[PDB]
Amino acid sequence: LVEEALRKALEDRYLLAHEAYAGGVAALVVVHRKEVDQAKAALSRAGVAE
Amino acid sequence: SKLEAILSQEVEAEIQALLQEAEAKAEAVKREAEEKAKALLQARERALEAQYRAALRRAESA
Amino acid sequence: GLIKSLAEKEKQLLERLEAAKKEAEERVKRAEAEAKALLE
Repeated sequence: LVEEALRKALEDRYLLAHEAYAGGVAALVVVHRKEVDQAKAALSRAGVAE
Repeated sequence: SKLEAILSQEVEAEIQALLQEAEAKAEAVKREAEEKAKALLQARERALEAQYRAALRRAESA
Repeated sequence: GLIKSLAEKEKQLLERLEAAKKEAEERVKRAEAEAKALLE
């Protein structure tokens, strides 16, 4: 859900990474400082948040 | 990748604005000087020339 | 995770932008020299 949201908003100009460690998987979205607004907006839809 | 392409182009158009911006502000300074001096060399030409004709006048009258 | 790579790209670019600005303002310090000289 986060990936699909990210893809539509950002295009593919972001780095989406995840690894498990117990307690879910820690995930990161990386964007340029210019893409920030869009990147966060993608997250708002997904329902996961900072 | 595509991430770095956009970052390059973003930075590069800013480069194009810094360089021209400094240059024109340098040229305008350069060109200010040319005017500044010209009006001065004229101004001291004027004053001395009249004070020349008029000076000789006072002599002529003497 | 590429990550490291693109977070280097933002450094290189910044120091290229930086470098443009510096030599740019040098040109201004250059026009300052002539501006005194041409009057002197």
